[PDB]
Amino acid sequence: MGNASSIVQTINVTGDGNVFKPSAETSSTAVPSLSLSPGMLN
Amino acid sequence: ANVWGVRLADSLSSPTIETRTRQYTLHDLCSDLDANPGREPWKPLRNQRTNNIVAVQLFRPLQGLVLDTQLYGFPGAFDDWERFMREKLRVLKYEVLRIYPISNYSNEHVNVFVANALVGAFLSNQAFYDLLPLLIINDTMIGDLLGTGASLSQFFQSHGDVLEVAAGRKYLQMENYSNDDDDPPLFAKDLSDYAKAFYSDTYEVLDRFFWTHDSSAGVLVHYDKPTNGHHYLLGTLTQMVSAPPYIINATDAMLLESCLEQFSANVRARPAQPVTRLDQCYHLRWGAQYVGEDSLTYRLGVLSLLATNGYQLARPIPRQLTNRWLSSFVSQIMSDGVNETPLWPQERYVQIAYDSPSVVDGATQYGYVRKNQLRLGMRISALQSLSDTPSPVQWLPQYTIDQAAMDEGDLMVSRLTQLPLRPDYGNIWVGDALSYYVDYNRSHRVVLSSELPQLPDTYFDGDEQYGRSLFSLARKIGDRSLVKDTAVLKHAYQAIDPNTGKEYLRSRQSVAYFGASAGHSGADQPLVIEPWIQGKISGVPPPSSVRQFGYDVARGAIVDLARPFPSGDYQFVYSDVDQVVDGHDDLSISSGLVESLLSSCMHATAPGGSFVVKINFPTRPVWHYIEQKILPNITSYMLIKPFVTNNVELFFVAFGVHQHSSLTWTSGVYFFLVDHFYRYETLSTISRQLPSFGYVDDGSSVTGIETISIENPGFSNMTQAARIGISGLCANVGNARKSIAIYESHGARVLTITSRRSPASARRKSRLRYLPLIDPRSLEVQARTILPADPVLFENVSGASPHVCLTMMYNFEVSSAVYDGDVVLDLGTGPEAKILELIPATSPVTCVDIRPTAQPSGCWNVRTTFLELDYLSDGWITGVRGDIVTCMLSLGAAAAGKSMTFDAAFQQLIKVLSKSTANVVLVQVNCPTDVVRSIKGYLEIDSTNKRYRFPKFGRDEPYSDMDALEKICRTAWPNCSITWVPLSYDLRWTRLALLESTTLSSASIRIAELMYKYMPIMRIDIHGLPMEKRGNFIVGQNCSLVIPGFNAQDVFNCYFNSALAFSTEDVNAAMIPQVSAQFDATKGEWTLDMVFSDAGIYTMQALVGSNANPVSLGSFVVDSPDVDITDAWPAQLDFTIAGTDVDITVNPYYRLMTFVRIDGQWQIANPDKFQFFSSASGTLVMNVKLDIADKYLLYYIRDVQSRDVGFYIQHPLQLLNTITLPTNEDLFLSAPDMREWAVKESGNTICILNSQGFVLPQDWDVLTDTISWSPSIPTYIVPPGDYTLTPL
Repeated sequence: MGNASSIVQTINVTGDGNVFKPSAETSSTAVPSLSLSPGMLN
Repeated sequence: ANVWGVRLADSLSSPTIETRTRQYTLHDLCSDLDANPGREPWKPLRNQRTNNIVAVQLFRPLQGLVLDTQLYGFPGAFDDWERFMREKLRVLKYEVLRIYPISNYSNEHVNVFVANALVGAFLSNQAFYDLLPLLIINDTMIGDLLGTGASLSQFFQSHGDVLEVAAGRKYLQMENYSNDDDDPPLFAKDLSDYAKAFYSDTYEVLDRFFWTHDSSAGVLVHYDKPTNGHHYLLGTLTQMVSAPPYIINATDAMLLESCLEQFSANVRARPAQPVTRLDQCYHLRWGAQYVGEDSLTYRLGVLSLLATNGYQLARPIPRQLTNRWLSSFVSQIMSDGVNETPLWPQERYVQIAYDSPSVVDGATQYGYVRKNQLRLGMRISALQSLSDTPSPVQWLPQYTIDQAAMDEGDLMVSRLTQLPLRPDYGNIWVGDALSYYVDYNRSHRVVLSSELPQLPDTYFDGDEQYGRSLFSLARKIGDRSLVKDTAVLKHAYQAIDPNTGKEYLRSRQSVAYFGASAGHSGADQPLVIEPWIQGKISGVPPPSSVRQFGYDVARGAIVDLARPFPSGDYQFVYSDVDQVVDGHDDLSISSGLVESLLSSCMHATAPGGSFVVKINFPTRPVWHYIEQKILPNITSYMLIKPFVTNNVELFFVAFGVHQHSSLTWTSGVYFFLVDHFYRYETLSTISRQLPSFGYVDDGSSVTGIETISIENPGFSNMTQAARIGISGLCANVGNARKSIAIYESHGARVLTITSRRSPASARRKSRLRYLPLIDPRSLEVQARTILPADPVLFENVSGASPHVCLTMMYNFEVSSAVYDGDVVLDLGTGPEAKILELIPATSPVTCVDIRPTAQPSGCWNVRTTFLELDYLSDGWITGVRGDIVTCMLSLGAAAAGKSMTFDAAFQQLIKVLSKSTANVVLVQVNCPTDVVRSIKGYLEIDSTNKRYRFPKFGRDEPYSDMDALEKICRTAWPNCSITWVPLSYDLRWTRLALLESTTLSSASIRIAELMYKYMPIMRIDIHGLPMEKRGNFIVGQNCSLVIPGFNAQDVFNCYFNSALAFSTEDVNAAMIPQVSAQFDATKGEWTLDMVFSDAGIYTMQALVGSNANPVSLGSFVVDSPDVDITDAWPAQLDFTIAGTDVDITVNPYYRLMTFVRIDGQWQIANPDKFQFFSSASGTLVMNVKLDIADKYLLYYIRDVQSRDVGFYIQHPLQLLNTITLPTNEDLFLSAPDMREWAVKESGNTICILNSQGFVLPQDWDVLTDTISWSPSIPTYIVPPGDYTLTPL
């Protein structure tokens, strides 16, 4: 990402205490596909 | 955000640093009692309107007055009060100094309670000798008084270990105070007992005490830094009744004052400026069992907590509060809505959000708690103050991707609108008037009295009268009779006799004015008479006498002028009798009246005289009567029409009466009359569609005003209703100027938005399918006041600039060219996409531009595409769909930006358009369609380097010639038809100006015409009919047309400004000097040979077989002859009455006259000074009488042939300003101007011309007729010598 600064903030992208630990049980999807068949929807 | 109707800003501010405190010493108390000027314990408060002192604020001491006001015996006015207070406090100082000498008590801490009680007891006249021993503290301020006992119960009461003291006033009223709207609020602090204070040293003891004490009225407490230590404040039942229609008790008044103080401190905050206290708000601790959710106390607590956390008001807080402001604020507080903020008051303590900028929890030690999970998303920044704009401001809206249904938008517009209302109208036409005239000439052909046009048969309809009256009521001009008479007279006095060589009308001749009217302006006569007698009109020498006649005269004789009456002969007759009165609303009777008036004016005039008659309704019977019974009895005639309003009136001038001749109507008169009627028809059609002069707008008329008004706006979280309403207003008036205003009215804050609608807005509206919503950021930023303004239909008050008129001509042509349902390719469209209002609502459009667009994309109904790419680049024209291509006002700037010649730019554009599928091309082109001349101040032409320069914009562009562009197009499309769109002389484009609430002027229109003369619209039809030009298309020369592809039965006809110039059905019946047509069968071609007379643009049409629809050919341009003029002067001059003769060379086509510039105006030189005539060889000779004054005046020669004057020839006579005066001759002298001049002989001054005490020298002689441009200035004859005039 990048570096920045603010007088008051909630999270620190460049700071300490963040976790980056990919796992199999976690994975990552958003919404690859949906079922919109003409037969199903009427 | 928004809270119950109070708008809040979107940024947070707070003070940062506190200021330290100093204790109170005996020296300080003595200085306070001294009350030296500038250091007094009080401060006056003034009424904001009258500026009179109405109240005073009491600092320390004088914070202990708690008795009835009649007990102190105060005076009434400010100054008496000051004197009384000073005198009493001085004696108090001496009494307190007798006990504690300043020598050994100067730095000792004094009890504040005892000081206030002592001052109060001294002023109220009671015993205070029990107070002085307690003045200086010994252990603690409260400890000393908790133990005294009941002896001092009149001032202090101790309930064990808690000290109750009655709160004193902080404001005092004078006698002027009257609960006015502009008096400052006092928040019930000026009453006997509004509250009681309970002081202790710890909060736990106070809570324990208040457990077994009443707390229903509410208990307030400061946590940050209380005045005299820890204390609770308990409110009584007294009330504030100065802010109507509201009654506020003590608790809410104190809360409100503290809240407003905190908000004001928040706004004007800097990081390095200390403040007395970081939190000025009160907190309600005990008593909150009895607060209703809809009560004022609950909302006041909400506002107090919001102000603590750093919020700011959107409205401006005045420096000194007034009653109307406070009433408006309280009215806003109680309105409908919810508390959108995540902050809700709670009894136990005060909440500080995590993102709050306040640092109060670190300053104090008990009372404020910070919440980590409570967050506000806001930038931290303080407001920037601004003053209020006195008039509404423009506002450019910007659209998001949101959408809504059109019907809901119309519904919300109906709800928010403020119609109906009666606005102001304004003027639709302003400025000076012009004149159009025609005269008799023998070079034209003969026209009978039946080929002349007649007035329309519907001239007298009701709506025609409505249109005429609407045009006349909305045009600003002076006395119209004066203007018309001045124009007619100035035209009449400069007609030249054919065989003698002088003017028909001369100075010192009898004049008779028929139809003179007193009028209701107080002059009791025609205006133009008075200057005419004094010779204030240049080019109109005064007459011998003027006699008036008419029904409505005041200084003449009442007589009916249509029948014989006793009156002598007059050498000039001016008639202005109207044919309405005697004529009994029948047209034929009015024509008979015109005939009888002509006979009367003919009889009254002496042989060799002249007359002027006015015709209201020009009909064909009148033309026939004039032709048969007048024209064979005069020498010359002319027709004039000075355009002041919308009419068909006309002036007919006859010179040389009672003399035989062979005069006939000519073709020039035919052209004049054709245009004279066409202009009226177009202007009537335009002006019949305007609203009534002084109408009430309901939203029903196509042209009108629109307005909306919203109370207590909620821009931060706008509900869909308001956004939809504003978007509906934007959709109704799109692409028109918009104005907004924010102001207070009746205890509210109101936003008003105003604009004007038009047919163009309706057309753009019809193209939408959905309603695009706006981005409300620009409005929610605003935190000021803008005062409103009265609505006016025609806001402009000066007239459109000629550039705007040229743009309107181009837009009208684009609108006319596009039929219905035709794909349009627009090149170089701006961000605002004007083209969407010009093309119909069913024609898809493709706009191409290099700059990004601003218009929304998904709301439209038919195809509407915007592309971001330069149109002169290759690789894109294969893939666009279009038939008609429009490129206006883009090619010159684009060609100048890339630094290329216009020929290369046109070649590139035609190259890219060759591969398209277009059928018609409409390109605005830089190319002259006449001789090259410069329009001073608006356009300059550089011919050596072909270069148009625009000085109004400081811009530069190149240009080319017709030949090159025609050759390029003929190479690209071998059988195209090129036409040069004629827009000059046409008034139809005005429909795009008057119907848009825009004010026009005539001079700007003329400038626009002259600019369009050099920037025409070239229209190319790809599949057209070729034809070829052979001769030199110049006025008077031989020019030929070769037209292929036609049979031996076909017919041609040409058109010159909506009038049939000539045809081929009847060759000899043409209006052109010479036309002939031949047909060749082997080549199958028509050959046309012509000789023209007038320059301009001519169009051609062909009739094939028996068809009723005529096929249109192209058009051509006929040019004026050369404009090169020169003068030649003889070696030996002449200074006598005969004068000197100079030989001037110019084309015979032009009529010459001499002018002069005085104070930036043009004035005609006298006809007694300059005379033009001809020699044997036809060479033009000019006779001039040399004058000494000519050494200080520059005379110009200008052509006066056409409607414009001086556009083609403007020649300064340099050798007249550089003549050498002989020292041994008698010379003419005259004052060059109206200033005083000093005439000097050999440096020995003689006299001062124009001076009041000017006496003529004995040896000087006067001249019977002057030779000065001003007829009032006389001419003298001076003896031999050398003279010099200095302009004193």
